[PDB]
Amino acid sequence: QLTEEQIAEFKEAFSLFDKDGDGTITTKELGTVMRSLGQNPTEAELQDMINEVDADGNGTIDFPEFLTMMARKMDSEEEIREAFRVFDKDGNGYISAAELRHVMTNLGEKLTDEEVDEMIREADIDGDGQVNYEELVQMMT
Amino acid sequence: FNRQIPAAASLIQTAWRCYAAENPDSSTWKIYIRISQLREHHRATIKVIRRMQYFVAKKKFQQAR
Ligand SMILES: [Ca+2]
Ligand SMILES: [Ca+2]
Repeated sequence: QLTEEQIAEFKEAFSLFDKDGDGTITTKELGTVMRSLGQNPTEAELQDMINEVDADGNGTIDFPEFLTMMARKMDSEEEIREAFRVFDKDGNGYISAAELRHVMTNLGEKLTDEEVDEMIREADIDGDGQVNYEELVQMMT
Repeated sequence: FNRQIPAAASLIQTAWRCYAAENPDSSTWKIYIRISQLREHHRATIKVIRRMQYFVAKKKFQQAR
């Protein structure tokens, strides 16, 4: 299924990034949007974001490349699963809510406590603080 | 000391933040402090930005391995 209401929404979404109207998203325009939202990204971050979507390597993002990027779904579930394993010390398939919150809020992108709560509230099964992270891999996919 | 530990974290957070954003009422929306009120044009660009960040965090994880 290749939706059509979605193409419209994506058209509108592309426009917010392509201030020009020249049919192209450049890193400058992408940092313009991010900075307006309160983010201070580095051009290494901006270029990495363009590189992931710029499928023809010409250094910018045109609308069909945008479409591809939005049109993707998530198997990326084994990479996420492997990501969790890096923190499953016991190899049990579990991470303690205390350890989850600790690595989530202090490494990488640094989630907020409420954000982490939503994770814990979503995948506890047993209400004893043992986060079944296969349930998360499953919820996000 | 394990370049995978930071990358694995960023893959989970960005994947989660990408998933959580489909809920308009998730607490993951509360982080944009410097916005006086989230309009729906903010949400469109945030969804796009968060999908890009996940792709970057996806690739960075595979590279550390
Ligand atoms: Ca442009
Ligand atoms: Ca291009």
